[PDB]
This record gives sequence, structure tokens and C-alpha cells, in this order.
Amino acid sequence: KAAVDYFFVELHLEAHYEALRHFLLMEDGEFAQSLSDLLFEKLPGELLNPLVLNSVLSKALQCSLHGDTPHASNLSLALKYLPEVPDVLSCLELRYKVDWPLNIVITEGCSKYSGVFSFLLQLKLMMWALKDVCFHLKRTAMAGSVQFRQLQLFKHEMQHFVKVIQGYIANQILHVTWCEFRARLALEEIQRAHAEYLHAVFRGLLTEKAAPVMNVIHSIFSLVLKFRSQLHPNFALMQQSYNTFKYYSHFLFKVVTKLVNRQPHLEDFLLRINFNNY
Amino acid sequence: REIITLQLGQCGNQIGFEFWKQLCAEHGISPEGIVEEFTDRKDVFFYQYIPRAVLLRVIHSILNSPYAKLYGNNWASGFSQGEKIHEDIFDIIDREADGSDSLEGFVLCHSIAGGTGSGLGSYLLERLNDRYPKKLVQTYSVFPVQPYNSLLTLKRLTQNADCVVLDNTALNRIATDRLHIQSFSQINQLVSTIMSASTTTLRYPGYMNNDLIGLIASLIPTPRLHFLMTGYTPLTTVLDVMRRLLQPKNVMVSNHCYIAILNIIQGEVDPTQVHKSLQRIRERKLANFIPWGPASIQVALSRKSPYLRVSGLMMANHTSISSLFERTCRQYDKLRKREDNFDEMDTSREIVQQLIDEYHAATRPDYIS
Amino acid sequence: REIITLQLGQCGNQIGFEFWKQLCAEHGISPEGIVEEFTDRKDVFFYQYIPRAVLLRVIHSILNSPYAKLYGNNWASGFSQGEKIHEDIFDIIDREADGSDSLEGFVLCHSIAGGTGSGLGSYLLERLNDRYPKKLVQTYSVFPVQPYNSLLTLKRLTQNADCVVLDNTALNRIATDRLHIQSFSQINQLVSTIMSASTTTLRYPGYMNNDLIGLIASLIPTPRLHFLMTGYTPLTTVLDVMRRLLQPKNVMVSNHCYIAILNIIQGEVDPTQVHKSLQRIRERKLANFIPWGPASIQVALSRKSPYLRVSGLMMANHTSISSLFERTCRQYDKLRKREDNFDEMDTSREIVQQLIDEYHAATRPDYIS
Amino acid sequence: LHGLLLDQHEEFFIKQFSLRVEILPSYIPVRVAEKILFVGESVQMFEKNQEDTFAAELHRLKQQPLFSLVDFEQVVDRIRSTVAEHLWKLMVEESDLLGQLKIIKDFYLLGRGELFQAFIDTAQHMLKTPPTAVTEHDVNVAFQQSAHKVLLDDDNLLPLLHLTIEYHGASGWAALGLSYKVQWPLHILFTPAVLEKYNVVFKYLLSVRRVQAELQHCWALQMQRKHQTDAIKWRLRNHMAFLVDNLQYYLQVDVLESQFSQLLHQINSTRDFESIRLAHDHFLSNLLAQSFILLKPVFHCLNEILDLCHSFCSLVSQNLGPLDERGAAQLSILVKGFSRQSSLLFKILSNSDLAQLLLRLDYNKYYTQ
Repeated sequence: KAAVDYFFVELHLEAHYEALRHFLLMEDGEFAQSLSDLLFEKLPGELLNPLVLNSVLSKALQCSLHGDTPHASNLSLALKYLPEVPDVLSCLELRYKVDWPLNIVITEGCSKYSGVFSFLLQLKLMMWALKDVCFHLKRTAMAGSVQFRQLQLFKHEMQHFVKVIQGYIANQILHVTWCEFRARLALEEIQRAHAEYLHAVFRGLLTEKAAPVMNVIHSIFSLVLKFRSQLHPNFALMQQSYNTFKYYSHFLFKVVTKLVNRQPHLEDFLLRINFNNY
Repeated sequence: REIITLQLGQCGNQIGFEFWKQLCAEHGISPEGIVEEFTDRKDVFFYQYIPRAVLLRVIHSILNSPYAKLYGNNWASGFSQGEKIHEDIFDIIDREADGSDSLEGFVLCHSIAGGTGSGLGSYLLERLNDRYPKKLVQTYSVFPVQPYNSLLTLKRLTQNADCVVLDNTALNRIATDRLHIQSFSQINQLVSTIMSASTTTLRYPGYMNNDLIGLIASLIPTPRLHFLMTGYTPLTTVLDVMRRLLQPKNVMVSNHCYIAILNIIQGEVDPTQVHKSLQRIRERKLANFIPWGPASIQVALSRKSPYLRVSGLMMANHTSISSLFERTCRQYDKLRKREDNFDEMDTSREIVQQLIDEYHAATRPDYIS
Repeated sequence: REIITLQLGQCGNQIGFEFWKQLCAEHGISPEGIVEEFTDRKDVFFYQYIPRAVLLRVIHSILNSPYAKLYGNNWASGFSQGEKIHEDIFDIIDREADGSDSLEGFVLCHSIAGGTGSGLGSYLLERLNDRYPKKLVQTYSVFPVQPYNSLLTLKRLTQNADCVVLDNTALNRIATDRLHIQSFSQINQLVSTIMSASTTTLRYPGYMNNDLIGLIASLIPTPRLHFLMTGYTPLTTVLDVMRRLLQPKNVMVSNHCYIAILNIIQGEVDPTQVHKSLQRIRERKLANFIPWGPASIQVALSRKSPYLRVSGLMMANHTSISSLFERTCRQYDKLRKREDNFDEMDTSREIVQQLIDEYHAATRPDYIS
Repeated sequence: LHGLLLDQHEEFFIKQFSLRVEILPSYIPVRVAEKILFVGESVQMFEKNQEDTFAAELHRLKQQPLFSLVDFEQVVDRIRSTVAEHLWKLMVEESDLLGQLKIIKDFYLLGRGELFQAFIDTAQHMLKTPPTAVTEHDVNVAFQQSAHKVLLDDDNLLPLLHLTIEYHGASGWAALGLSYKVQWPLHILFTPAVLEKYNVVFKYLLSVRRVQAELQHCWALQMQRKHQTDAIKWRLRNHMAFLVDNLQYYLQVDVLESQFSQLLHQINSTRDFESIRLAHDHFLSNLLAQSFILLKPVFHCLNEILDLCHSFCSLVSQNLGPLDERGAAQLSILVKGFSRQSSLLFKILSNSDLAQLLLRLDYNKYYTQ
């Protein structure tokens, strides 16, 4: 009892958790919306030297309006791969750093945040690129015809699918899994309780058990990126793309339903993707 | 990204004033524009405190209020006065524009009930699309020769404003029922409450919807069907809030179905039950959506002002809003037969009748093509 | 399985409010239709809290009561009005049906003597059978130019309403002997007590009797024998309450034998000695029965409202109720010989002749065929 | 006193523990042997002054130069009554048994019948087909859709109820069942043995509920079918099949609510816990004996009445015209068996049937049979 109490009232263990979530899990807005927004402005040899990516963070924290504390440091924005050259992948890590009396609890394997991070960042790539075409089309406006209005309905039909899968993530990995492990805490238990909080990767569709559900997501994310390439000289080339989108989405609703008989976490997904439809 | 507001006419300057009172109360900001001792990002609305207000008779009493340290009747005449001071007033906008870091939008608080501002509102939106083509504009218009000035400004609002209707009729019903007033400064008490909670996700950082384009882009499907309505229930769990919102007794509006809903919860409620309330609303089938595309309902959480209980706001895009226009334009044809070219009034009546056609076509399972 | 309730005529709208103020009092419901703090299944009559009512001069008297937030005289004149507001009221009814999950029945409160009731109540029963064919229509009709309104209505209730009569003569009598009143405002107090305890088993979770069908199906064997009677004793063991039921001194009525009996007990009596009580009743032979078909006497238990001792209500299916019809139809023939086609009133007299015939033939050992 | 037995050669007469008889002493009676087996297992499972004082008592007996059984019991029984008094304190006050029994009565014994009539209403088509490997999950969802359909919102005790499908070791209903994941404290009171006899009651009581709910729906159609001299034979058989069933469904609210009201009374009376293990055990055996589930002849005759109504109710629902296309030819088949089965039962009842046969014979109709 004197060992656990020594952690909270003196070394602020309760602060570190509610601080790493502000940075890694992108809970604090105006930070991910400022970090991802900067990196996505560029896209090889550039954007890879420690002169830009090791400095874009020190420019990001200023626009956070929350942080700039001793906790806010130790955000090594490093990489783990050298990319050669339309896809939906940009590998990049973001590792926290701790000191001795706290390193013994937060394990150097609990590396799994970097697993759940690269997904959450990849999600932002949609809501920005899709925001671009929503903004790229705005300047086109006189030009009112069937070819125009029928085109914009695709964006509203594709955006809503991303704005609902994100609303799911913003409910499981940040709020309900945080209700536990916050009213759960209040020395060996701290290791297991933390190992049960993050194990966030189960409700996050990153587990290999429900992996086929994740494989289909790439087919969706890929087609939206192609939709961004064709910013009406090639309308029909885009009309075929949207029809492929409506098929894959209609296939997801069946593969998730068949995977209900075999996971109460996935139960809330069908209620999200389906509402007054089939 | 900074937001700036503009208030026109007698109405806009009144509700905007109480909007500044209630918002200044949320933060620890004394009436004298000085922070007291006593997380919340106060930089989007305030500039070092100085609010980004632009006020266009009652102004004298506004300065006579303790918050002084916080800074005809026809349509064509209201449009003429806007042209006579074209450059004189606009300098204030520009100097406040680039002096700001990065402008995001333009909140417009004005009335269309035959006021000089009603025309004054029509002019500004034309120029706001002229000078700044990359700046969103939002307007919290309010509904009541009154048919004339009302239907005209609708011609400009449907092609300039990229996005909140409030009809005084449905408001007074709430006034007599749950406040028992039988005044102007009495109903606006609730109106300012709707706007304050409307930007709960902006002044307080959250994960989703951290910018004004984050809220509007989901609801409005096409640049035409760009009309919204609001709801505010607290006047207790999550299933209590959303169920009390969908009732027509609370909506601030006088087949038919929804296109998208947004519910903002400000309380510290247990987030484990938010999915359960979503199940009970679906199964009882208390609301009806479009048949063509998959339309859902979205909810996000935030925290109240710690200085100041579970509140909640409901934002919706209902095709029943078409009925309100039909009430207006019908009066026009009756006034068209009863009383230099009178041609602008023609194209105005023409373009809105295209909108009333656009709503009635959205409720059909074959809205595409 | 919810039941939408309709109220027509002055008498019907008056008894319903007194039935509503009684029901919400048994639950923890404030007059503002909000739950108070202070197991009881409340879904059968209330929608999520609002009662599923449709009320049709007296409305002003209801809205002036603190329960405001709770929501000529000829037969020919009443009907003509009905066909004129045909479309207007059904959208009110239809929207309530689609709103409910699985609508089961239709409770109606109206008076045959009441002109509006004799004109508008009769019209609905034909339309209700036309539009919705799979819904039971049960009415709490109450017997009192006066004979005309009565017999013409009975023509509809015998073929439309698949299922309780309350005679004002006996009620006014009971008012004098055991209540000592001498008005309408006093006798209605006891009327509400009957309707409340009539639906006791439905509002509390029990073993059987979880639907309106669960009560009526045991009483009505044939589509013709569809008239019931009630009895309320308390104005203490289980054997004590039954001996007061079968006495005609408390049943609101003015060979002869029953068809089937339903007993409702709202107390906490020991449920072990109820089988002892029935044995002594069969020994005493206090009530005569039919020999042709298998019948039984039933009893059910429930719980009194805790937020508000043993009460009792009995449902009786007696052939003596045919006499009341004869008295009415006798006066009808009396006015026929003393005073566009005058033919509808002729066939109505013939079809009710079959009803009184069916009951008088029911008390024979050869009622079949 | 320490829950463990120091032995490594199987010497002491105890080897989830058991008892030994082939090694037990001669002069020691089995009665005290049972007392020992309970006082210890109640410690090993359970994992002050009531500890040392008894050690002095046991040591005292070791000094006695003559083994006196008359005293051996006066030390055992006090130890027995003390742990039993200590165990009852936890089995009722700390670990609330009343709440748990209240759960079992509702769901196992169909106490909350209003939940099942909806679950039967939904999960009907997916059980008349033979069972497969997928139907086990096809019902757990429907049951979950049910609890929310009756506005029962409780994440507690909701996932603890898991319906089982006895598949692969045939109508689907024949294998349905409900298992209950008991918590830790009551793990001793609810073994897989006693929790199994409960299931058998749920299998039978659901069947009678299934046929009754099915039968009355037909009545909801015959009355509905009011617009053949032989079609009237339906209700003249339906009611015969109704009274025998509905009143058979009585004696159930008066064997459950009567035996249960004793089981709960035997609890709040004896401070001892040993009584509860016997009072509850006798309560369970009565239900199997009173409800005629163990009595083979009656249970093999009424069973024929059960599936009999399935045929008749289907016959009326499988069409909408008169019974002409070999329906009447099939109709007269059952009445020759039913009425034969009817009076066949009558001779069987001519100890416990007195409470039942009285209800069916209230009008002496079977006396004429």
C-alpha cells in the first residue's frame, strides 16, 4: 500500500497514462490534425532526413494548445523503414520515453502503441484527402449539370462510410476501454492491469483473429485514394470506381454478419455500418 | 484556425450580445474583459481579451451595458445602404482578416424579417463570395411586406451560405409552455443557449470534429440541401437524452425522413451505454431515414465548463423544412395578385421553387439521376 | 403489444381523464408526465412518458387542469359530421399505429345516449373493421329521442365490437344507498375504479393474462354472446371476497345463468386457501350455470399499487343482460307507433332481435343449432 | 477446524469430498458421520473465539478413559450449529439469496411470462425446422432482442442467461433449454443436479405456454373472421380445447405462488442453514410431484392433448375458407380421439388432483360426459 501510493502522489503515474493518450492515441485534437496535416502536405529522399521530420514535431507541439510540459518532451518522432516511392501506407513510428522508476512498470514491449498508432494515422489520411476533393471541387463553382451533381453525391456517399468507422474507433479505443483501467486502478497488479488496458488492440480490429475484416478495409481506403487522383474529361473512369466501392461495402456487411455466430466487440460494428438498410 | 462573427439588424445585435454574455460566462472572463483567478482553448473566439465582433440604435445601449469593454423597412433600401458604405465598412473585415493567423469561417447572426439588416445580410454574402472564395460562411438566420423581404434573402442564402434556421413561432410555443411568459429578451435566453452548445466541440478539443468543416461536411450532402435544424433537451442517462430530442415538441421548427443527425453530449455520462441507447432507438424505429444511401446517426462527447447535470444538443437535416418555405412562397403569390423592372423578384421566386423541388425529390428511393 | 385508446363524446372524454388521473397516480408519474423517484410494467398504456390517447368544448376544460401537458344530438347529425372529417382523424390514428411496435387492440369510451357518441362512435366501428381487420375493438360503452340513439348504436356494437356495459340507472342508485350524494362529478369516481381494476393483470408482470386476448377469449365462446358485466365489492380472506361478488346487490344491473366468470384480486392474500374457497362455493351452489358446454370459474391475483387491505373485481357473462335490451327496444316500438327512407332503423330492429333470441335460446339444454 | 485432512494412506473415513462406510467404525452412527462431513466441507470451500475453545473441548475428550457417545454428540452438534449459524449469515445477508431466487423464479419457472410471449413471437419460424449447428446463436440474439423489447435494460444478469440447443445427441423446441452460470457463494446450494431439475420444469412449462399462446391466436381470428353450418363446429371444439387448457394453465399460478410462498417463509424463519438445503430441496420435489411431471399416466395422456391443439390450430390457420377440401374429413378425426381422450382423463382423476378437477368441474359438465 505504501509502494503503490508512492507512485501516484509522488511520481504522477496517473498523469503519464492520461498524457501518453493525448499524444500517441491522438486523443487531443489540434495536434493530430496539425501533425498529419503537415506531413500530408509534402506527398523519397526528402521528408526522411532528421532535419524535417525531427523538426516538424517541435513545430507541431506549439499548435497543440495543450502540453509543453516535462511530459510533453521525449516524443522521439523516429522511423523504422526507408520508402522507395496512390497506396494507403506511410510507415512511421512515434515512441514515448520514460526514466528509471517508471520504466519498470511501463514495459518496453507495451511497442504495441506503435502498432495501433500507424492505423490511426492512416485513418487521418482519408479525412484529409477526402477533405481535399471536397475543397478541390469548391473552386469549380454556373457549371451546373447532371454530370456535376451526380458526381458530388459520390463523395457524400463515400465520406459517410469513413465518418462512421472513425466514430466507432472514437468509442471503443478511447472512451469505453478508458472507462476501465481508470476506475479499475483505484505493485504486481499495475503490470497486469496495464497489460489488460492496451490489449485497445482487440476492439481495434488489429487482432489476427478478425484479420479478414481488416483486409477488406484496404480495398475501401484504396478506392478513395484513386478517387482523389481524378481531381468531366474522365467522368466514366470515376463512375466505374464508385461502383466498385458500393460493391465492396455491400460485401463487408455480409462478412461481418457471418462472423457473429463464431465476439461482443464486433456486435456494435454492424449497428454502425447498417442503419435503415441491408 | 480562427472564427469571426458578424451581427446585423436589431435582432442580430441583440442575440449576439447575449451570445457574448453566455460565452464569456463559460470561461473565467470577467465582464470587463479581464481574466480572473478562479484546458479550454479560448483563442478561436478571443484575441489577446478581445472578441472578434463586428456590430452593424441599440448599439448605444450595448455600450451602456456593463460589457462596454468587450470590443428603413424595405429590402432594396437595405440593399442600397450596403452599397453606399461598400469600402468604408469592408476595411474592418480585411484588417481583422489578415491580422488573424488563419481564418476558417464567418458566423453570421442576422434576421430576415423585413429589417434593414435583412437586405444588409443579402449584400455581405455576395461580396464574401467575391473577395474570399476559400472562406466558409455560416449564418444563424431567424424567421418570423414581411413575405417580400423573407423570400428575397432566401435567393442569396441558397447559393452563398454553405450552411441554421430558427423560427420565432416554434420558439414562443416553448416560451408559454415551459417558461410561462403570458418578451424579446426572454426568448433569446434559450436562443443563445443553442448557439453556445453548438460550438462545444470547437472551444474544447476533442478527437473528431476539431474544426468547422468537421461538422458540416457530414450532414449537408449537396450544396443545395444545406439547411439544418437544432435541438436542446435540458430545459438521467443517454437513453433519456436522445429520446427526448427526437420529439416534435422540442424541435426549433414549426414522405419525410432524416438525412443525417448529430447529437452532442456535454455531460460526464458513462460512455459504456452510448451503444445501448443506439440499439433501443433502432429497434423501436422511432426515426426514419433515407432509403437510398446508408444514413446513420453520430454522437460525440465533450466536457462542460468546469466553472458553471447532463445536457445535449441535436443537429439535424430534415426534409420537413420544405414545408416552412411553402408557407412563405404561398403568401407571395397572394401578395403578387394584391400588391423599375420588378424582374429580380421573379428569379428569386424561380430559384426557391427549384429548391422546393430538390427537397421533394430527395425522399424518393430513386433520388439518383 | 400496446393498446391505443380512443375517447369520443362528452361522457367518453370525461371518464377517460378520470381514468387517466387514476392510472398515472397508481404509478410514480407526476401530472407533468414525468417519473418521480418515490417492477411495474408501464408499457401497455404509455409511450416513451405519454399516454397513447386520442381525444375527440370539453377539451378546454381538460387543458385548464394542471394535467395540461398530459398529451347536434340526433343520430343522423352525428354520422354526417363523421364522413366529413373522415380523412382528418385517421392520419392521427394511423400515425399512432405505425408508431407502436405491435398494436393489439382499441379501447373506446363512448355513450350510446350521447348524441356525438351515437353519431361518431357508430361510424368508427365500421371504418375500423374495414381498414384494420385483425385488431380487436373493445368498448366501455355506458347505457343511459333517447331510445332511438340507443337501439341504432346497438346495431353496430353487435357486429363490429368483438367485445362492457355500465348502466347509469344502477350507478345513480348505488350513489344514493351506499354513497349518499342526493351529480356527474361524483358518480364518475366509481366508474374510474372499474376501468382501472379491469386492466390490473396487464400492468403488472404475472404468469398468464399478459394481453387483452388473455382475458376475453375465455369469456366469449361464440361471436354472438359478446356482452359482459362487472362487479366491485369493496365500497379478510379469499372466501370473504367471493361471497360478495355473486350477490346482485353490488352488480351494476337492473331461466337465467352465467357463462363464465373471471375474478380479479388485488390483495396480498395467501394463495393457498383459494382452492378451499371454491369448494365451499360449489357446495353452496350460489350461481347457476350452463349444462351444454364445458365452463369453469376463474380467479387471478395481482399487486396493489405500493405508492398509493384487499379489493376485488369480477367479470360476469350473464344472460340477464338481455332484459335491459328488451326494455330499450320496447320503448323503441312505443315511439314507432306514436312518433329519406326510414328503412335503416327497420333492419336494425330485426338484427337485435337475433341477439336477444340467442341469449334466451342459450339458457336451454339445446342452445346448439 | 482447518478444512484439511492430514492423511497419506487413506485411514480416516473421508476420502468435492465424500464419505466412507466400508471402513467407518461400528459404534459410531451414520447420523453424526453425516454431521462431520458437512461441518468440514463448509470450511474447505469457505477457504476468533470459535476456534480455540473447541480445541479445548476435543482435547478434553482425549482425557476421558471411556468413549461415551452420549457426549461425543454434544460437542459435535454445537460445532455444527455454530458453523451453520455462521454460514446462514453469509448465504442470506451478505450473499443475498432472495434476489437470486427472485431471478430463478422469473426466468426458469416462466415467472416473467411477458418476456417469453414476445420471444416466442419472434423466434418461432427458426425452431419448427429440425435443429442444425447454427440455430444455437440464432436464438441467443432473438432472446437479447426480447429483453430490450420489454424495456428491460440491465447489463447485469443478462449475459448470465444462455439458451442451450441439445443438438446431435426432431423439432427444435424439443431440445430447447436455459442454463445459468451460478456465482461463487451459491455454488454449494445450486449443484448441476438441482439446476437440472429446474430445467425440466422450464421445458414443460414453456410447452404449455407455447400451445396456449398459439391456441388463443386462433381465437383472435375466429372472432376476426366475422363477415357454413359445419364450420361452427370449430368453436364448439375450440372452447372445449380452450377450457381444458386454460384452466390446466391454472393450478400453475396456484402451485408456483403457493409452494414458492412456503419456500420463502421457511427461509426467514430458521436461523439455521441446514434447513435451507432441505426446505429448498423439498420445494423442488413438490413441483415435480404436484405438476404431474413425474406421474406417468397423466403426463402421457395430457401430452397427447398438447400436440393435438397444434394440429387443430394449424388447420384453422392453414386456410381462410370453410373446411371442405378434406379439412372436415380431417376435423372429425380428432374429436373422436379428443373427446375420447377428454373422458379418458376424467376416469383417471376419479391427494393432489382435488385442486385441479374442481376447477374443470365447476359446472358439472364432465358429469354429463
